[PDB]
Amino acid sequence: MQIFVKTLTGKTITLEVEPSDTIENVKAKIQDKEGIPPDQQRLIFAGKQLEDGRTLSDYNIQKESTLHLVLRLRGG
Amino acid sequence: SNARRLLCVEFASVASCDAAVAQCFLAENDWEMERALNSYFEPPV
Ligand SMILES: [K+]
Ligand SMILES: [K+]
Repeated sequence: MQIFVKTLTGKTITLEVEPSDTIENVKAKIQDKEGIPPDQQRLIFAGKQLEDGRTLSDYNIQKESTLHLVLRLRGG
Repeated sequence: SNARRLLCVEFASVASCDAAVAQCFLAENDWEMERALNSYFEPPV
């Protein structure tokens, strides 16, 4: 299924995922497609930060859901 | 400002929180929204 990941810069990233995929998996997919390191990523859904070891199903992230991607601000 | 109202709407939407909480996270972080959202989501310990 497709889900959407929307950055705070207004960019929508489309991912191909299964409900059983982990949040760690999803962050790796985002790194693959965009180059954003997983350790920078905070994925948010329904006002909650998603935990790496849980699944999309655990959060009832259904197909065509939008996650928000908040980036940690370091260095620089 | 239209900018600060927008920042508050966006914060409250991402955080699914009320407007007062959103606005005060913003104001206390120099009106820097991504920084303020990081603070909202960093777990208390
Ligand atoms: K919340
Ligand atoms: K917090």
